[PDB]
Amino acid sequence: MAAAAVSSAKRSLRGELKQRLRAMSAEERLRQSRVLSQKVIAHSEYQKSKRISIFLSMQDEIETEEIIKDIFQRGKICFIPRYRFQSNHMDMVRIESPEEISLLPKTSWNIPQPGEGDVREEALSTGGLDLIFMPGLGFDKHGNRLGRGKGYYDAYLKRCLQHQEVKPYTLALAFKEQICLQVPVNENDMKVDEVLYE
Ligand SMILES: [Mg+2]
Ligand SMILES: [Mg+2]
Ligand SMILES: [Mg+2]
Ligand SMILES: [Mg+2]
Ligand SMILES: [Mg+2]
Ligand SMILES: [Mg+2]
Ligand SMILES: [Mg+2]
Ligand SMILES: [Mg+2]
Ligand SMILES: [Mg+2]
Ligand SMILES: [Mg+2]
Ligand SMILES: [Mg+2]
Ligand SMILES: [Mg+2]
Ligand code: NI
Ligand code: NI
Ligand code: NI
Repeated sequence: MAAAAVSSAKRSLRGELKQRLRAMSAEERLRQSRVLSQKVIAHSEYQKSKRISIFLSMQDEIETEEIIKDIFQRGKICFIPRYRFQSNHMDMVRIESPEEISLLPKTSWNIPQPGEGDVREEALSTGGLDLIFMPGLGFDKHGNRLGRGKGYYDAYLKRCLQHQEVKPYTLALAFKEQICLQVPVNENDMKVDEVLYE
């Protein structure tokens, strides 16, 4: 019953967060995205990181395009999510340029990811990750994260705590609108090291 009461709060907050996000102008999204991009490029953990995981942005997410360009300009090794829609399973798969993203097939969420027969280098098979940019519907200032309900990123973060002597740095990119007072969590949810916004 306590488990269910947590899920209910998470579900209620998602709907509340999604309404706010849907109500944002396209040009305001692009604006905070530009503010976060510049903040990320200045960020010391980003500048030091050599192997990176970043997400490809949905319409209700901070746009990562300018970050991805910077990543490749600085010769960083770039990995992106490849979701296995059957379960809460994802890997991080290597892409070799920003332009490759444009030719990839898309999922039912209209997000690019290498297809089923496209054999990719997975981050955890070649040394893990220094830095993971974390998407999500909401974050609080304690680093608690509210995902979309599937727990892909919670599960993946636990996997990185195998393989890696030193865990990845986890950097969430959030609209000011996604910043919450209290994000409902259970013992299974994974905090992020830092939430960027403004
Ligand atoms: Mg690092
Ligand atoms: Mg956007
Ligand atoms: Mg699938
Ligand atoms: Mg992997
Ligand atoms: Mg390739
Ligand atoms: Mg496509
Ligand atoms: Mg996984
Ligand atoms: Mg709140
Ligand atoms: Mg979570
Ligand atoms: Mg937590
Ligand atoms: Mg923090
Ligand atoms: Mg701030
Ligand atoms: Ni897999
Ligand atoms: Ni190659
Ligand atoms: Ni608090």
